[PDB]
Amino acid sequence: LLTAETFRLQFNNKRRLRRPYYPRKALLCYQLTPQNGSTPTRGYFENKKECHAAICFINEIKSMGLDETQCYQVTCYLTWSPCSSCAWELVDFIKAHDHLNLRIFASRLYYHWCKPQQDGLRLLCGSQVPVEVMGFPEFADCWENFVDHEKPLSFNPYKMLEELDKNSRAIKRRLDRIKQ
Amino acid sequence: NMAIIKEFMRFKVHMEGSVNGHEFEIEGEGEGRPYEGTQTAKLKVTKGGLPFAWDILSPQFKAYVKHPADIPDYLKLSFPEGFKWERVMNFEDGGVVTVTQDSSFIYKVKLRGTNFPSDGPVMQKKTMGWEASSERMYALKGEIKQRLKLKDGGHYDAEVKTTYKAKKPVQLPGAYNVNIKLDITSHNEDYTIVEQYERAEGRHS
RNA sequence: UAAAAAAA
RNA sequence: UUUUUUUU
Ligand SMILES: [Zn+2]
Repeated sequence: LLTAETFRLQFNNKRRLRRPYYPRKALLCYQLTPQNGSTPTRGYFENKKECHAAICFINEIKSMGLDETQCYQVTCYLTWSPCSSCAWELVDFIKAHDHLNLRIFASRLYYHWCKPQQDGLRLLCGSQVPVEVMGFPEFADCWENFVDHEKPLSFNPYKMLEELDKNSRAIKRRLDRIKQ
Repeated sequence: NMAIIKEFMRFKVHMEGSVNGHEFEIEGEGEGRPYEGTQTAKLKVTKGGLPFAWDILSPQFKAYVKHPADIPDYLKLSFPEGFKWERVMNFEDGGVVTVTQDSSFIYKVKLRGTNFPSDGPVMQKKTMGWEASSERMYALKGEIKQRLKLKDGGHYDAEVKTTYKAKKPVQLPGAYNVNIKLDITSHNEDYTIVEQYERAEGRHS
């Protein structure tokens, strides 16, 4: 339940951004895929009032009602990479549920460019959750899946194709050099 | 197949058409990703610069459909030889459109449109783009009950029947349905310079 | 005052 | 979302 404009307003993030200065917020998009009966659920979480979308989505999965029998391959396409503390909350919530396997794909490597958020997401890609930045498909996946692809179109048909490619080309090599 | 059909490929298209006796030609170049189901195309009118709606030409641009790995991609395997396809579109007000096309990328199209009413939504340009239409596939045949949006409300319906035949025999797949969405990304006032975007993905029936 | 690119 | 460097 997103807007086509909001997609590029929050997911598209270049090295030097657009004409308005830093009008950017954090979003998360959880795609829970129960493969038992092929019963998928989807949802977006804005960075709410002093509770990062990771914690909000954790509490959503908590208070929604889980099924301890089967395993879930949950993908999560988020705009801005999670910070240090919520990443550790995420890995502690994932260690308590062995029936969960999570993939994290971010659009931009959001952090305070200090030390804590460097290894805060290095434990994920090395212990439980393969964390890589978005490329072409995961954007194209999150584009029509989460953001409503209904009748109207807010003049963003393929403008992302070049911006998604720039973001991939730069930040994916950045994240690979970080993981290495 | 994957070694010759790279994840990014361009094409050139030449179309000769005649609508209600008005002859024209269109030259275009495009680019996209065949395995991800996205493509964009830029067209230019070279003759007759069009007295009719451009939307009747958009559904004619199919080798860029995303197929799962466990589903044989019938259209991709036809290359490098290519394929052909012939389409008949009968509009509800008597308009008829017959299209033939060869794909080898090099596309050669021959189009003939006849019996369009002078006060109909096609010749009067009262259309607002095509609605989403799920085409069920089962040579390969495809039938569409397509709906064209009207400016004043309602829909403008048409029956489309297309036959796709590959130049080389390959394994035919089972029953499936393809979700397709086409968008006009940019156009001038007289629709002489048009860019189009297409997304297509197959699903089990 | 615009914009291309790279490092932590 | 904060720094450092090169070029037009
Ligand atoms: Zn956080």
